[PDB]
Amino acid sequence: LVENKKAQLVVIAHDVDPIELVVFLPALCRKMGVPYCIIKGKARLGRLVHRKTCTTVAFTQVNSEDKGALAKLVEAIRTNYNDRYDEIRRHWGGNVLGPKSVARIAKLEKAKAKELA
Amino acid sequence: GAYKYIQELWRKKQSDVMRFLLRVRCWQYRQLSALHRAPRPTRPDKARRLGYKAKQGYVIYRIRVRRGGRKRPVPKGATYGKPVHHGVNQLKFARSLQSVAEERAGRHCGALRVLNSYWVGEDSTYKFFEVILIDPFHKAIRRNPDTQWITKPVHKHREMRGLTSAGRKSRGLGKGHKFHHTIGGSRRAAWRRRNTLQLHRYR
Amino acid sequence: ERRAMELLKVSKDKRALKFIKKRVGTHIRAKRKREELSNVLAAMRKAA
Amino acid sequence: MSSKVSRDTLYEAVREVLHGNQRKRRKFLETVELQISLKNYDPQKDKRFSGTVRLKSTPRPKFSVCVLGDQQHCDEAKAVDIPHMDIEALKKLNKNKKLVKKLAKKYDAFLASESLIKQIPRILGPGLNKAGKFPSLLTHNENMVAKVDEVKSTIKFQMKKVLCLAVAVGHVKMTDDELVYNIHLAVNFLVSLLKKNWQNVRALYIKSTMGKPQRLY
RNA sequence: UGUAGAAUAAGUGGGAGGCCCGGGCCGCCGGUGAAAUACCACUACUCUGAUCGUUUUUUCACUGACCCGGUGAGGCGGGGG
RNA sequence: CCACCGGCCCGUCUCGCCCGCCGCGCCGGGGAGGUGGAGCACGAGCGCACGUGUUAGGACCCGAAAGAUGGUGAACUAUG
RNA sequence: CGCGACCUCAGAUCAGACGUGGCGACCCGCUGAAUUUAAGCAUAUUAGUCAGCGGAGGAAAAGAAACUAACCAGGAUUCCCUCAGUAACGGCGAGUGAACAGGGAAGAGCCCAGCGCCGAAUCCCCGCCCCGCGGGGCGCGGGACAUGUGGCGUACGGAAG
Ligand SMILES: [Mg+2]
Ligand SMILES: [Mg+2]
Ligand SMILES: [Mg+2]
Ligand SMILES: [Mg+2]
Ligand SMILES: [Mg+2]
Ligand SMILES: [Mg+2]
Ligand SMILES: [Mg+2]
Ligand SMILES: [Mg+2]
Ligand SMILES: [Mg+2]
Ligand SMILES: [Mg+2]
Ligand SMILES: [Mg+2]
Ligand SMILES: [Mg+2]
Ligand SMILES: [Mg+2]
Ligand SMILES: [Mg+2]
Ligand SMILES: [Mg+2]
Ligand SMILES: [Mg+2]
Repeated sequence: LVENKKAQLVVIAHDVDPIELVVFLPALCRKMGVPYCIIKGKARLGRLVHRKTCTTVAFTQVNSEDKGALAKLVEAIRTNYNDRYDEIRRHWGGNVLGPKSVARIAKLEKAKAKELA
Repeated sequence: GAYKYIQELWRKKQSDVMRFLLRVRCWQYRQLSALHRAPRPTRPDKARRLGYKAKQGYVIYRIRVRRGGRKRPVPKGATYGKPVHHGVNQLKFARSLQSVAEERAGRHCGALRVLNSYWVGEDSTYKFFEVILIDPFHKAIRRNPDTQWITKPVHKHREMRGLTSAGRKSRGLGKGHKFHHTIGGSRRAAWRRRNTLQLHRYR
Repeated sequence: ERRAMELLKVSKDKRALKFIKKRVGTHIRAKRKREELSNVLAAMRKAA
Repeated sequence: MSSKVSRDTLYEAVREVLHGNQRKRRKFLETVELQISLKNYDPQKDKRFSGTVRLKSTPRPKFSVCVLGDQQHCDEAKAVDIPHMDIEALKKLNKNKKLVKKLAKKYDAFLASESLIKQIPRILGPGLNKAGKFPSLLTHNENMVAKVDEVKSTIKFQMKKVLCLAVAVGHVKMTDDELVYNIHLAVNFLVSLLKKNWQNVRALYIKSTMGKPQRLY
């Protein structure tokens, strides 16, 4: 549906343990213009689909009342994900040392402050 | 629709997105045991094109082997033979390591039948395979008559007679000018027909 | 690929294709890999 | 790094180097210069270039040629009015060393009869062989018409031991087609000597007498 | 920077004029040696000088792979008293 | 049938000039000698069986000290 | 802090089912010598065989070209006669040693992953009837697999709409 441009809103679950099952989808939805949102809890998508794991939810077709609520969601989701994609694509997450080692380097930095001033 | 993207993302495996996942999974599989039962495949499409249809009865084992060509088991480097055979350190052992993993998985669980196997990881010494196993006596496979061939009893322990994908590639069988070494069936059958000196009643 | 793009960016196609012939199999695949990297590098750093 | 020997890129560089600074027009009739810079040679052992290139259009000056000898050869020399000097005044040239170079600089190309080449490196010794202008040996009763006709157009391709050679290929009052044809007759000696290709030339420069340099495209 | 030449001659080759505002300077000539400059182009070493970089070597350093010890894995690191 | 000469084919070598033309050429074909050939110069093989001889096979029969593979023994003896 | 959802997991004399051991003449996978030969002996040969190990059935293995060929072209696999003691390998020594053309015997082709279309239209387990024997198979309600992908339509000879 995202290739043939039928999808209005793509919901992607967070916890997919082989992440190769997902990692094409953000750049693909970015190219095809469909807004996508990353939501936490792949089991939480299962309780609406009567199943354990769901991994993805497509929105293509809306009722009469829900159109204004869906557009109100799509605006904030385009504010978060799609329009900040060129920002997000260059961040390297992680690289966080252990808190004991961080505390030791900070204590040595206070020792450097004691040496200087 | 999406397994094409799965396969292509797994295809160029030396890029920076995938090799992080590969390094994490190599550490993950090295810290566990040698043979255990993964609940679900880690390469879904590649396991699926070997025959994994995710229903009741298709088991996935993860199995670990050690690298390196085999060392000849004679003690203290003593071959007791001609200078042809003194080479203790350098033999490669014809069979492939994938078929070694298939042999170990099958004979550890001899109740099952081996369908195929594939690669999932390597770091220095340990090489990691995943082996699909088909249950012979579950009713979901004893029905559905496209699948009854493995329930037919001539396929007990395919891995030790070398009928799998890596088994055929180790036995070395194809067609044409690059395969006259085994003209029919196997190299021993070819050797049998070529050196069986044939004699008729009338000569 | 990344260091071949630098070598084919600045220095010389002869040294670049000799490196590609060392890294992948033979000369024909080296030709296609060279032409693909040249097209990608041309598109990137002539797309302004 | 790119280099062709193509005709229109030769002729366009000729037009550019003529039209440089409008017409860089001064009171002398400008001559056209060619520099050849060469690559991957070792003339330290066995790679020196030295030949006779006869430029087909025009070699600027009708060359100042001096011939030394005596016969019907020297009667034809006096017929063409080639400046010719006899045995007694050769033994007069013996007496001073600067008197050698007074006839060597004023007269460019040197031709000498077969009979006198035993004597000439005794009288004209320090000048001609060390400066490069040792005379050419001739036939004892040669038709001097074709000899002087070829010597008027014959320059020498002498790359010596150095890596580079400039030659004058004519003047700018010539037609530019004759100029680019002289440049082709210059580079033909390169492609005739060298075995592999013209890739020893990464860049050759086309210039006027004092105009800006143009790399050959 | 062997020697000579007013002048540390790296080399080739064009070369009678060039540079500029009737004119001066440089070159030609003289003179050197074996090879001579102006004006013009390239080819080289001998060092200096900066970074899109580049690599490997070296220097220390961190820990998360890996390894070494001990426990019935028993109080560890920060911050409060 | 024997002996010799002459002839012919193929490979090479030497000396020579002429012809051909689905295309005029570092193209074909040819001549005359002297040589190498298991050749031709009106063909005699093939199949079967028997005999003799030779060779490979355990091969006329028996014969070693050895070597390899895979196993069984410390109840005598050796030492903890 | 509690509860819930998964995901990784363990336990059970849990409900039901399965594998082990043998015979090994033939077959399949690996491993693997040495006597001998060469008048000696190191490569070669004996041989990828004896021994060893693991497997299997009434047959197994092979198999519907990533083929053979190079001309008027054949067409999955298997087996026989020829090819042939040949091309080839080899202290180019002893020795080793194929294959396609040809003629026969037998005749057989197929499916799935991918791709997309069909509202998961699919399967397993439990419980009640259904039915007739010598003995077990379709249908109706609730517990699961499964959307990280059951089933139908589908295979390179093109296929779908
Ligand atoms: Mg399961
Ligand atoms: Mg098969
Ligand atoms: Mg017979
Ligand atoms: Mg012996
Ligand atoms: Mg022994
Ligand atoms: Mg033993
Ligand atoms: Mg005892
Ligand atoms: Mg003997
Ligand atoms: Mg012996
Ligand atoms: Mg062998
Ligand atoms: Mg055996
Ligand atoms: Mg058994
Ligand atoms: Mg049986
Ligand atoms: Mg096919
Ligand atoms: Mg025969
Ligand atoms: Mg053999």
